[PDB]
Amino acid sequence: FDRDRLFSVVSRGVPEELTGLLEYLRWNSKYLTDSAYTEGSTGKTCL
Repeated sequence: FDRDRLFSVVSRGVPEELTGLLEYLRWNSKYLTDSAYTEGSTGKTCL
């Protein structure tokens, strides 16, 4: 469903707010290694 590979398509194209991102699936792995570090493919800050 919410693949972590999708980073430039979830909200970087259209200005809107949606849930189901980051910790939607495999929350343990994200907490272990993807704690705000894999966002934007480890770079390309969205803010």
